[PDB]
Amino acid sequence: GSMIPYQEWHSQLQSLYDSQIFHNWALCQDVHLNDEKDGLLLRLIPTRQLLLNHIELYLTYSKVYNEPLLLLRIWEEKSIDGIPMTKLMLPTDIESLLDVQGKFQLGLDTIINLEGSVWYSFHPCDTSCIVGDQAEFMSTYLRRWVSIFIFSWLGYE
Amino acid sequence: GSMIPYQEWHSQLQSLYDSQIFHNWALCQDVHLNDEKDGLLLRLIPTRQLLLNHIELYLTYSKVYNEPLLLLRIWEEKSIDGIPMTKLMLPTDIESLLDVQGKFQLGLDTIINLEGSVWYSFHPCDTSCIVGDQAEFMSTYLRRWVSIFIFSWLGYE
Ligand SMILES: [Hg+2]
Ligand SMILES: [Hg+2]
Repeated sequence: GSMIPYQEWHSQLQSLYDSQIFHNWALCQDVHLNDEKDGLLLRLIPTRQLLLNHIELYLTYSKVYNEPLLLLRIWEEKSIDGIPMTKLMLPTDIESLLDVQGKFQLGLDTIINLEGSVWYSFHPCDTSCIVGDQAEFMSTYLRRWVSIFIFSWLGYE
Repeated sequence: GSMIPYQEWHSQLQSLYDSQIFHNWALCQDVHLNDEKDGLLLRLIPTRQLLLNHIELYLTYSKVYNEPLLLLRIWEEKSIDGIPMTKLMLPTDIESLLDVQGKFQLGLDTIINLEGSVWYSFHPCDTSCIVGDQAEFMSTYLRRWVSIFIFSWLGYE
């Protein structure tokens, strides 16, 4: 693990949102900042290999672990009896959709339930990669975290 | 959170098991150390508020967060059409059982899937109360954690 304090997360999250980085990301359909500005929902544009899908990322702060928490869910279209239908993708399939690159998902399967909605805790790696010995680089934590936890499996380009 | 490295967790867990603190605990039906001595299963004696329940606690280590995880599930006997039957308890009720006495859970509702079994990750609070400050008390740390995460809502006896 790592630690970034909440005040630092809050600030960097607003700064990131303001930067327009997600707004000008061509992948990204729309961006939303929660009321507390604690959290950010990204909706990716329709993707087939990355029968179309729609990917949702909820960027949040875990107050228990003091680290960002990336919540994942995916809408899949599926032909049922010849009829196109939409369902929420099941985790084991999310595990296939992805590893095809980044074959490793860390730790234990973890479903986060948000007011009735089911999300996947996304953990390709240990967030401790992001910090150095002395925490010198704290100011860019979130930005670099984005590169590792998001851009790495969904290319900016 | 307050991180503890796997080496120290592993030692203290095996050490905790040795003290027989769980074996002589009145509430405890049985204690099992997983094959790797990584994790510890506690089955508790039949209770209702402390047709009866059966509570299971799995003490494990998160490599993602470098913190212990208390995994929790509960067998409740319900009377269905007049016939006693058992079921795994729903999280809302696990809350309304624990949450009433009392009284808290931090963060989002987290479900953990172990080889198909469903566990509710139990966080009465952040672990940042357990250590810090050059950590002269690190060695205890699992013992403090047990006091805060387990004995607080169960009661040592
Ligand atoms: Hg990493
Ligand atoms: Hg605490």
